[PDB]
Amino acid sequence: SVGEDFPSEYEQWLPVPDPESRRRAGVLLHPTSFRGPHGIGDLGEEAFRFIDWLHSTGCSVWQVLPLVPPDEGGSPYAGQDANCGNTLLISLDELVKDGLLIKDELPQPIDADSVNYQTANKLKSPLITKAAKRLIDGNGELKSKLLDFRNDPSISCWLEDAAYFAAIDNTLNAYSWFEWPEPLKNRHLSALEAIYESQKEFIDLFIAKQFLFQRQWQKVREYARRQGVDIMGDMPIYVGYHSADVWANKKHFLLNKKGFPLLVSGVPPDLFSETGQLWGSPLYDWKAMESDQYSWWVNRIRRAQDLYDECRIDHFRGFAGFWAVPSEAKVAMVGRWKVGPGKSLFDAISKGVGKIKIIAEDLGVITKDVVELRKSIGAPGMAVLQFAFGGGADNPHLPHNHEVNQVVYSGTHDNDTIRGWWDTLDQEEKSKAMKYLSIAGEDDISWSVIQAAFSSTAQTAIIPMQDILGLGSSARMNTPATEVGNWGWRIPSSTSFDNLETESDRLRDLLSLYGRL
Amino acid sequence: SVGEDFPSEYEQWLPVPDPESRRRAGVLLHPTSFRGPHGIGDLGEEAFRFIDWLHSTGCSVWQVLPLVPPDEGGSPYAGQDANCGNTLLISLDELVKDGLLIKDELPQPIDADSVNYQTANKLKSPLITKAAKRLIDGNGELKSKLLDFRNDPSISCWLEDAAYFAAIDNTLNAYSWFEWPEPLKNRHLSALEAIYESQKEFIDLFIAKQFLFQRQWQKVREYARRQGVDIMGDMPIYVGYHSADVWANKKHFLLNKKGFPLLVSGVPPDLFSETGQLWGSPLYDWKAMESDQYSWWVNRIRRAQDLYDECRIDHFRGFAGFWAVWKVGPGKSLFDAISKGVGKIKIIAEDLGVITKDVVELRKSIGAPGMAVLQFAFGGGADNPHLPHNHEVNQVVYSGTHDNDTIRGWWDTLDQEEKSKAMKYLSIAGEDDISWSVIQAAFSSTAQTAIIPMQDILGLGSSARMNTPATEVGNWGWRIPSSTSFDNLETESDRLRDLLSLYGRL
Ligand SMILES: C[C@H]1O[C@H](O[C@H]2[C@H](O)[C@@H](O)[C@@H](O[C@H]3[C@H](O)[C@@H](O)[C@@H](O)O[C@@H]3CO)O[C@@H]2CO)[C@H](O)[C@@H](O)[C@@H]1N[C@H]1C=C(CO)[C@@H](O[C@H]2O[C@H](CO)[C@@H](O[C@H]3O[C@H](CO)[C@@H](O[C@H]4O[C@H](CO)[C@@H](O)[C@H](O)[C@H]4O)[C@H](O)[C@H]3O)[C@H](O)[C@H]2O)[C@H](O)[C@H]1O
Ligand SMILES: *[C@@H]1O[C@H](CO)[C@@H](O[C@H]2O[C@H](CO)[C@@H](O[C@H]3O[C@H](CO)[C@@H](O[C@H]4O[C@H](CO)[C@@H](O)[C@H](O)[C@H]4O)[C@H](O)[C@H]3O)[C@H](O)[C@H]2O)[C@H](O)[C@H]1O
Ligand SMILES: OC[C@H]1O[C@H](O[C@H]2[C@H](O)[C@@H](O)[C@@H](O[C@H]3[C@H](O)[C@@H](O)[C@H](O)O[C@@H]3CO)O[C@@H]2CO)[C@H](O)[C@@H](O)[C@@H]1O
Repeated sequence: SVGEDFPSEYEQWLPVPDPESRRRAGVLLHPTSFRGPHGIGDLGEEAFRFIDWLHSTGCSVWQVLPLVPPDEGGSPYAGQDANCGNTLLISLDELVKDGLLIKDELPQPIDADSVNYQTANKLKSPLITKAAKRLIDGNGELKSKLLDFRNDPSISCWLEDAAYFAAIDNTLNAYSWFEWPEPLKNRHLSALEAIYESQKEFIDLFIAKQFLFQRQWQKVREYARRQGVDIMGDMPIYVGYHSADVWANKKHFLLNKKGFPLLVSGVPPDLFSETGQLWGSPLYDWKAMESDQYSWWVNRIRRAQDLYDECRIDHFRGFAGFWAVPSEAKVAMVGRWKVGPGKSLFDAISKGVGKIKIIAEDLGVITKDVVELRKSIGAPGMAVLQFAFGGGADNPHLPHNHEVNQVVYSGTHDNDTIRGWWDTLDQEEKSKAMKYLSIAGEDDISWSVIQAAFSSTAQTAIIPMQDILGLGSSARMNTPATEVGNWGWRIPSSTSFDNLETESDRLRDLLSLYGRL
Repeated sequence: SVGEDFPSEYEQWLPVPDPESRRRAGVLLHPTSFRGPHGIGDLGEEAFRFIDWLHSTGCSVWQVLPLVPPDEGGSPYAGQDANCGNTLLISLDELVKDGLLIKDELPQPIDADSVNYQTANKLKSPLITKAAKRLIDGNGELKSKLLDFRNDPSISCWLEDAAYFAAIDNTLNAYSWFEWPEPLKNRHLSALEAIYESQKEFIDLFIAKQFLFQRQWQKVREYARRQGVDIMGDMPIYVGYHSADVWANKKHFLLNKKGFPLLVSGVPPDLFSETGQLWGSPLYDWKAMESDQYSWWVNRIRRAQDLYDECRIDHFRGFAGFWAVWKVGPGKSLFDAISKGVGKIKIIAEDLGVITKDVVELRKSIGAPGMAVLQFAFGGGADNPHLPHNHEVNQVVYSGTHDNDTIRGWWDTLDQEEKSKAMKYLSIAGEDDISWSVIQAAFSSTAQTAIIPMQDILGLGSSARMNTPATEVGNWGWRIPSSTSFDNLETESDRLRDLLSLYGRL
């Protein structure tokens, strides 16, 4: 105590940085974008080569979009199921390594500069099915793992429903489950038993395909972990109407007596559309969900825990307040803001799954409740440099207004590439940006913005692969409020991870400089 | 209620920035550096002109060094008293406004490119005395304010002791109070009464001089406030042995039975000296101070409150642990006592050097901001805390302090490894404007407050350096060149304002 002598080497009693505060960087790249011969990226060789490339840069995070079966436009954010994997990500070459295909069965390569889901489906699906058929017919080690997977209660609580939904959908010629006969529509037990008898093989194959996705995704994840790379997944806030999630959990969505949505999702007039984004997903009956401690949402997060080290929460503002549009409407601009579940949801998640690493996508209309909700759960938010040059110096996306507990992006999958953005940028905004940023040639504008993200105080900086490749507007992943021509971008067939040492070295130099290695 | 509609105005329910988080900037400039004819800067017209200039830039903070009577080398950090003002900062022209001098009594101007304290003393002190004499001899409104000042208990708790110490020091031919005869050394009551009778005039004049400093300083401070400018002072953690503070409060310092120290202050081998800085000040008996709720330190802060909006604490680490030529400091117990006695304070911790865990924890526990200095940022790796990407919000960023060379001076002698680093991190145009590159980097920081020495705004070299640590001669002398007026710095003002606008510090 006060006045007395210290021990010796008091001089070596120095502050030790907290390992959870470690500065880092990463790349945003959806696996559909990998090059290869089967019309779409997959969880095979290119994923592992990408991980190796990423590791060589010093980056320690890979962010993907939702891995759910996408809508027919390719959107991960209107998925056909909330928990299933997109089976067209399954690598045929990896099935050959597993003994479920032979090399001779692999199709002839097709050129596909961009992903066409219908072309990839026709090519891959017969061989995926044939591999699943060999799996369920076999009686050894892999079959034994299939059975563990399917009897595991944290799988079967969603996978059984998904497989029955898919089987009924295969049985019926109908637009959606709204049109289904009453016993199937409302999941009468003897109807489900009848479906099990008449569709037994389809059900066993669907389940086998989910196992194969799981298996291959987990190999990619462990390989990333072996190379010092965390994977950040993405949890879309809404699911599509035509899904097992809505059909099997009707009471938990805002549907009428006949199962039709009263209200659908979106946002009011914004940057991307002067009539708003009319997403058109069904909405959650949050009060009903509260009555069984949000178990559907809890199950979702438990699933995400199993796939990802960390998870982005899409449209995070929607848990404080959400935009609700009448279901008959043709534009989002007529609508009401409604009260979200708030912290009560995250308390339920904590109680059910324990410790989670979540990233709030807090972009959009950010009201006081949104900020307070984010702070109350300790989650980092986002900054996007492409938004930084409207308004004045109080713009939160400007570097000097960044926070430590935050993730900085050059842009997301919703934004144009940096070059594309620069190219159409308003002159007032462009002249601003020239003052803040360190710009050499306009060819390398993407690198100027990348450097600005890396120089930030934000703990994590994430760059889309398109910007590392210096690509233009044609490489944009998604344009919000458009219905066609999205989610198709692929790494050009000529660009290999072997041909990107210059880019790797340049990233590593910037990470070294800004203490992100 | 979950599920319900929100009210109509929901989209406009936007976060309002917290006013206590407001980003700002300022200038470090000691008043001795102002131009003028009397051999030293003062609290007259240049201080007001500087405030007006500073306001036009968008800056909202002015940082000074300690305003105490300095040592004979000019150092504010080995002051002759912890609470008195440096009377050579008194403006003679302001005394003429007050009726205490006439214009005809003012001395002929002397050219002094730098402050010489002996030259300034010989010039100014006789007239300051003559003014103080006219004050104490007068009746009327100014005399009435002198009496209020001296009877105010938050003045007299330090000023009485300071005036008696100075009177005895004037009476005696002695090295220090250690050599004083016992009754004066040890403040025997009948000795102090005797001194009051035999030095009454000196004592009244000393007090009058402190009133005139207070008066002029408070006008400067109220003018700054009217122009939106906060003043940040500074205090050394230690005071010199030969001071009223030690002599009148012996029990509170680490002295033997005869009043001699035993333990003195400093810190080990560092950047500025391979044998360390041996400051040699006496040290606090912290346990004894705890026994009267740290009243000496509390009085000190109360005085700093009176002079400054905010205050830097030099060698803040010394409150967690101090080197005695390592011992346990008083820690948070001291700041709790300050809070209880004075209420809310705005303190800035000088947390520079090799600092230990307890220092960081202490600083965080009282909510005080620490420092980043850009001149230190380019040694070691990317974990260097002075690099912008490692700055914190609750922090004060400097290009450099009064202890560092100017940016141009620093750039000029900089090690090549460090220089090549700095070129990668900073935005540099011409080397002539290296000071502006570093100023821009400070302004772009996430740190809430950025402070730039006036020398760097003027783009000056090593000859304008204020102080070289561990040197005994040639410090504290810099003055703004006689040709540079605040009227003639519009380009510099505009450039600062453009940067503050850009980085949200207006
Ligand atoms: C996209 C993001 O939008 C919101 O934030 C925006 C904000 O609105 C902007 O103003 C701006 O804000 C910034 C300011 O501009 C700036 O000044 C400063 O202040 O900073 C602000 C940032 O804070 O930028 C932000 C961010 O981009 C949201 O708040 C934000 O959460 C959101 N991003 C994520 C959320 C979703 C929603 O799940 C994702 O949406 C995407 O997926 C949708 C669903 O697929 C898609 O909808 C389109 O496509 C549908 C088909 O898939 C289509 O559906 C119809 O047609 C189908 C057949 O064709 C049929 O089956 C359906 O039944 C039909 O309804 C929809 O009509 C169509 O809209 C979205 O377009 C797509 O973006 C995001 O990807 C997430 O990242
Ligand atoms: C933060 O605080 C430090 C506190 O020292 C500031 O340091 C500056 O001011 C110091 C003086 O107050 C300088 O110390 C040097 O000069 C001292 C005397 O001025 C030296 O002390 C020795 O010499 C004096 C003669 O005046 C003797 O009377 C003393 O007994 C004897 O110890 C001292 O050794 C020497 O280091 C220092 O260089 C300055 O940097 C600092 O500026 C603040 O930021
Ligand atoms: O009077 C000057 C101050 O002296 C003490 O702090 C000094 C250090 O002694 C000195 O080593 C140097 O430290 C910096 C170091 O050079 C740099 O590599 C490192 O990254 O940062 C250090 C700063 O935190 O400079 C400081 C500050 O001038 C003393 O502690 C202080 O009270 C005095 O004001």
